[PDB]
Amino acid sequence: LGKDHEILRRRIENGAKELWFFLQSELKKLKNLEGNELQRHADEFLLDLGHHERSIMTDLYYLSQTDGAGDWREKEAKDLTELVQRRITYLQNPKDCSKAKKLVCNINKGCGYGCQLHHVVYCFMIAYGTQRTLILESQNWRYATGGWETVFRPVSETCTDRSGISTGHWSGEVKDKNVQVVELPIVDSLHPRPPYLPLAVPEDLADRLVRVHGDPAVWWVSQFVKYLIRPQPWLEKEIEEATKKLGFKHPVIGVHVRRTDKVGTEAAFHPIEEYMVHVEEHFQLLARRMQVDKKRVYLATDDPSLLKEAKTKYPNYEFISDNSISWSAGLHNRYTENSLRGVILDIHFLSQADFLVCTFSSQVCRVAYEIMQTLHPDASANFHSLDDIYYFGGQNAHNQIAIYAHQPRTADEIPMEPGDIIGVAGNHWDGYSKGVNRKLGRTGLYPSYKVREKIETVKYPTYPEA
Amino acid sequence: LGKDHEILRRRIENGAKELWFFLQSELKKLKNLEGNELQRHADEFLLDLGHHERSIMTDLYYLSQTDGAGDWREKEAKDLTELVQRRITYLQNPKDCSKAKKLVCNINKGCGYGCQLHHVVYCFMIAYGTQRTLILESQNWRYATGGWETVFRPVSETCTDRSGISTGHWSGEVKDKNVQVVELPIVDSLHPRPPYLPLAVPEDLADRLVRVHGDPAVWWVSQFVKYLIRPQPWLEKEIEEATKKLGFKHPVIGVHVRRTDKVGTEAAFHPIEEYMVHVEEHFQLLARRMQVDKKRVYLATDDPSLLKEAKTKYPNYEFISDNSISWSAGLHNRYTENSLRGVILDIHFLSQADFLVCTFSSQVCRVAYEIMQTLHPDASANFHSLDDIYYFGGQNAHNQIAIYAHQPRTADEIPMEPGDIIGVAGNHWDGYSKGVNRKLGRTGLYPSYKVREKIETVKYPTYPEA
Ligand SMILES: *[C@@H]1O[C@H](CO)[C@@H](O[C@@H]2O[C@H](CO)[C@@H](O[C@@H]3O[C@H](CO[C@H]4O[C@H](CO)[C@@H](O)[C@H](O)[C@@H]4O[C@@H]4O[C@H](CO)[C@@H](O)[C@H](O)[C@H]4NC(C)=O)[C@@H](O)[C@H](O[C@H]4O[C@H](CO)[C@@H](O[C@@H]5O[C@H](CO)[C@@H](O)[C@H](O)[C@H]5NC(C)=O)[C@H](O)[C@@H]4O[C@@H]4O[C@H](CO)[C@@H](O)[C@H](O)[C@H]4NC(C)=O)[C@@H]3O)[C@H](O)[C@H]2NC(C)=O)[C@H](O)[C@H]1NC(C)=O
Ligand SMILES: *[C@@H]1O[C@H](CO)[C@@H](O[C@@H]2O[C@H](CO)[C@@H](O[C@@H]3O[C@H](CO[C@H]4O[C@H](CO)[C@@H](O)[C@H](O)[C@@H]4O[C@@H]4O[C@H](CO)[C@@H](O)[C@H](O)[C@H]4NC(C)=O)[C@@H](O)[C@H](O[C@H]4O[C@H](CO)[C@@H](O[C@@H]5O[C@H](CO)[C@@H](O)[C@H](O)[C@H]5NC(C)=O)[C@H](O)[C@@H]4O[C@@H]4O[C@H](CO)[C@@H](O)[C@H](O)[C@H]4NC(C)=O)[C@@H]3O)[C@H](O)[C@H]2NC(C)=O)[C@H](O)[C@H]1NC(C)=O
Ligand SMILES: Nc1nc2c(ncn2[C@@H]2O[C@H](COP(=O)(O)OP(=O)(O)O)[C@@H](O)[C@H]2O)c(=O)[nH]1
Ligand SMILES: Nc1nc2c(ncn2[C@@H]2O[C@H](COP(=O)(O)OP(=O)(O)O)[C@@H](O)[C@H]2O)c(=O)[nH]1
Ligand SMILES: [Cl-]
Ligand SMILES: [Cl-]
Ligand SMILES: [Cl-]
Ligand SMILES: [Cl-]
Ligand SMILES: [Cl-]
Ligand SMILES: [Cl-]
Ligand SMILES: [Cl-]
Ligand SMILES: [Cl-]
Ligand SMILES: [Cl-]
Ligand SMILES: [Cl-]
Ligand SMILES: [Cl-]
Ligand SMILES: [Cl-]
Ligand SMILES: [Cl-]
Repeated sequence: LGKDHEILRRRIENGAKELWFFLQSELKKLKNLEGNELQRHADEFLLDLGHHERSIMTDLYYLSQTDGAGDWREKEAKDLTELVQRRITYLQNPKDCSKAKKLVCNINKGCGYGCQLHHVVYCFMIAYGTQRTLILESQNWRYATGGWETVFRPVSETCTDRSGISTGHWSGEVKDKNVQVVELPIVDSLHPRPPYLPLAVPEDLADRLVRVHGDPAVWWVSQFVKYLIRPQPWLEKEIEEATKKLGFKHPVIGVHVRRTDKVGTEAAFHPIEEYMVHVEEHFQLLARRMQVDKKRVYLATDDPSLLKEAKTKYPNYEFISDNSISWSAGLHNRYTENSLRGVILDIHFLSQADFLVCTFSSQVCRVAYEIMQTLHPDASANFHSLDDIYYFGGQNAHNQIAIYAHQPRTADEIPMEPGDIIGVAGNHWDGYSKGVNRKLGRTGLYPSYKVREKIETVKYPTYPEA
Repeated sequence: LGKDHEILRRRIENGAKELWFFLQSELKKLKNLEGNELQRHADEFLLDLGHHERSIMTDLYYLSQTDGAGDWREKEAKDLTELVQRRITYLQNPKDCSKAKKLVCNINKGCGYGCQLHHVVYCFMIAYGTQRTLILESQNWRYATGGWETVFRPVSETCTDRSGISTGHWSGEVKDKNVQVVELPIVDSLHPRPPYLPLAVPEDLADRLVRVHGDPAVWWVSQFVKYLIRPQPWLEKEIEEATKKLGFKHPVIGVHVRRTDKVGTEAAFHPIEEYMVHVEEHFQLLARRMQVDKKRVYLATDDPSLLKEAKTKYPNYEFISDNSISWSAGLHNRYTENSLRGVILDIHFLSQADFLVCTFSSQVCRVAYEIMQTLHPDASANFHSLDDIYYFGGQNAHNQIAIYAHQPRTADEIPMEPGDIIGVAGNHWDGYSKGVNRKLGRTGLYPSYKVREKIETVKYPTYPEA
């Protein structure tokens, strides 16, 4: 038993004890206040609580690294990623391409870059589940009509040709067992749905994944994102060079302010301050554990006016941004190679930051977060997102299990019993989530701490030949 | 690296994260309320916060046990105490008692039983440090003119006689190096002071103790209490008998309400309710982890009126008490053998409880708390005390170290910089403590979480011969 482990655990315990003593002390005081004195005092309370909370959180972090837990998790995360990448590659490069089973995916989904990247990921996962080599057709890709190889390495070295002795539009893994080439539709109209979808992870990796990663769902998705966006030689140079021209050095917090056409239709408008509170709050967290010389925010946005506004409102922050990329993402010029390379770099630097603040309603941010999973052992927690929790457009039902019972205080809350299964609609980031208790078919709010994430598994192939 | 360990660590992180989301949300709501509506809501807040916090504490308890941490901690705590007991016994039992170095301690200090026991502990500790066998003179003991052996086995089987070729009153370990038998005075007039006092622990055990125990000072003191209170056969039988007759079964929470003469001069009067909140809060905690069939409180008091009052106010709690022991402790009849038997038994059952609630200003509670240390691996946190932090009457300076800087918000607070040394006067159990910042010599309040306990060591002998 390790001595730092025990000292840390004991300080995390006592930190909560003093936080609770303090909570009681100051709430009893607040009950007897009014007006300006109540607001002054409640605001000071929150300041003090913030620093308290950040000290507990910092101690928990150290606990996560002590006793070589840091070394081990990294080692084990590396071995897992190498294994899945070895299996994906093995699958993607059959010896005999004319005689290989194939899954044909077409990149031209009527949406944006991240929505399309995710369509190729969803295709890729099903190809991995069905043991079919992925044939990505990318001619006339609206962003770069040259095709996928304009920016990224092709998904296969040996098998890029979609030909075979029998081809058919998908109809089930059972029905298609002897169709050589299967054309796969977008998840929005897939029928029947195979088991090889998010957020389920492979049965065979699941135990190892839970030991290491806080959200094995995102980790599994990220494995295909990683392989896909393997970059062309010139793109690797463009990214490396742009890293130099921009002042991009860690410690940096990545921020994605998505506006333009998303507002109103798929997500809300959020002011810059709504993002920057988490940025400052999480620089404060970082500063408790390392030296923070200047507070750098990498700012990815499609509002070109934002950069000037942000710099004036936050004069202590160095803002790293490529405002001309921001202009390139405006709609009049959005679907062009110049813009595509723009969003690929913005997403890159987002994924590379130490922490991410954004809206998970955007496919752009979600990909940044997915790519982030591949650059650390467990980067599952590295975001204070503003609206949706994580999801994979097309996933199966996202379920939780209640672990503590809850009795509804108002009519807007649902009751929970331990074991009850709750499908979550979202987290409100106020201590409550919204969801349906499937047992009683009632929808409402429940205290977010009272549920446990239900990890789902699938019997995927294990490709032992790699 | 362990899987239950990692799931647990992440839920403590996530549970604390949701607690902060909740704290921010509901405090912002409170800022805009008035009077009765503010009070309704603030009280509901506190109710919810309690259960949130108790869930975090429960996961922290479980983390304390996973990966066999529990099993190992017990074994190591067992090995330590067996070693210290083997060393004390060796010292107390020379082969030639006529030629042994001896330290003469006199039990009849002008105070009560616990204060006298603690005087004998201080003598024992100094005798251990100087390698002198403890000769405990106890005739005319105010509690039992029969002597120490009225209740307890003698502190030595071979060496109980105080004779030697040179005897003298203490004058320092260096000056007395060749006086065979040294008479030790009460700590109140010990001069010079030797290094062998609380709250310092032996140099060689300090690393092993910190791996195991949350308050190594108490663990070291309890080691001597343990050796001291080995009871005579009738008393051992009396304890077993009273255990059956009172119906003492775990889960039981010990409560010690000290009143009579202690009020006004040495401590405050506290209503039964001030104790019973911590009792319920902690049965609520226990109930989160085990079955609580009946809520048992063991009640030690010198107020014989309390038992009837308590039973009436708390009709859900089974009160295990010996009201006549409460009567035997009354002022007019306190210093007799039957009374001494009362307090010894009251202290026994207190130490035996799953948790202790009391005033540490009373030596009676402190002795129970010290004895409690020898019945569990780390039982240092098993109290929600009502005034003083733990201390040993006569001790050296109790120092903490500031670990996070603090700037004083009002005039009652002291400033701290990390590394600053804080002499602690006590904890207010409201999130603040009182103390002196020695570097700048200022006295005041500081947030209790911003300090770290300063463990002090002393080079004690190691008695290789056992
Ligand atoms: C055409 O273009 C687009 C690309 O731009 C292509 O991409 C698709 O675009 C949409 C929009 O982004 C994506 O839909 C989103 O899905 C989110 C995930 O939903 C699934 O999982 C959820 C939890 O993680 C769970 O809540 C859902 O039940 C759902 O899970 C489904 O479950 C089934 C089993 O039960 C499975 O079999 C299904 O497969 C599975 N479904 C999916 C999608 O896989 C979802 O959370 C998100 O909803 C939020 O945002 C909605 C706005 O789009 C909002 O709608 C508003 O609702 C309110 C009241 O309900 C109403 O007053 C208002 O007027 C509505 N606004 C509009 C315009 O509809 C939702 O209510 C919901 O709100 C969120 O609520 C939570 C909790 O309160 C908050 O924490 C949060 O703040 C809040 N979010 C926001 C920002 O408002 C949304 O539906 C889709 O995933 C994506 N698809 C793909 C495949 O990538 C599209 O594919 C292109 N089409 C074609 C033909 O190619
Ligand atoms: C006669 O019989 C008695 C048996 O009872 C024998 O035993 C002695 O009994 C007394 C009282 O029962 C014990 O006194 C207590 O000492 C506690 C420890 O003091 C040491 O450690 C402190 C930090 O923990 C440190 O700050 C102290 O100065 C001291 O540390 C010293 O350090 C020195 C180096 O600088 C060393 O060289 C010394 O060796 C070492 N000294 C000692 C004493 O060991 C102490 O915590 C405790 O103080 C609290 O309780 C007081 C009441 O007893 C309370 O008094 C009030 O003071 C305010 C202003 O200060 C005054 O206006 C008011 O009138 C007083 N009110 C009352 C109720 O009387 C103190 O304020 C203090 O308050 C505590 O404050 C914190 C935070 O503010 C709260 O969390 C807490 O609730 C609160 N406590 C209470 C109960 O209110 C007390 O002084 C004594 O230790 C013990 N000595 C021994 C050696 O056994 C005695 O031996 C017999 N004598 C003879 C002739 O045989
Ligand atoms: N370079 C850049 N482009 C963006 C940004 N936000 C949106 N875009 C552009 O808008 C498209 C958004 O489409 P999509 O990937 O489907 O994400 P979503 O509409 O926000 O859910 C991206 O592919 C980019 O062309 C940004 O922050 N930086
Ligand atoms: N049996 C019994 N005796 C008590 C109790 N509380 C106080 N006394 C008596 O009062 C004495 C108080 O002396 P002491 O040990 O110095 O404790 P203190 O005065 O509270 O610090 C005890 O030793 C007992 O004689 C109690 O709960 N049970
Ligand atoms: Cl092959
Ligand atoms: Cl299928
Ligand atoms: Cl760097
Ligand atoms: Cl600023
Ligand atoms: Cl499960
Ligand atoms: Cl399956
Ligand atoms: Cl395990
Ligand atoms: Cl040992
Ligand atoms: Cl000897
Ligand atoms: Cl007397
Ligand atoms: Cl000395
Ligand atoms: Cl006997
Ligand atoms: Cl029992």
